[PDB]
Amino acid sequence: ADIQMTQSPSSLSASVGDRVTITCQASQDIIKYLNWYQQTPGKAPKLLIYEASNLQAGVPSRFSGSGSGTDYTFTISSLQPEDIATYYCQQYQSLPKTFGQGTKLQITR
Repeated sequence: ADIQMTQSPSSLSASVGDRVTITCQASQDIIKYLNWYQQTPGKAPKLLIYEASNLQAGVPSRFSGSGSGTDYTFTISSLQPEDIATYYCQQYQSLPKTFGQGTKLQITR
């Protein structure tokens, strides 16, 4: 009965400065209630985007988010060496809060 979040891609390899696009689709309409997290291994998850498209204090302006209803997109406009992590989307329209399989973001070669 839970909502399921299919996140794409699972892994990607890009170079510094590139555009990187991550999508999350919800199993049902979740309106605007989606969050985007990053996770450097060993540390705490940092919340970058709240309500699909709203940016948070302390995160670079190169992070952005868009989407509505059941399809949403996370975008890093110009990737930086510190952007290397794994990214998750979180639905919170209906409890329990469910999340996407995640995307492991990797440098080329």
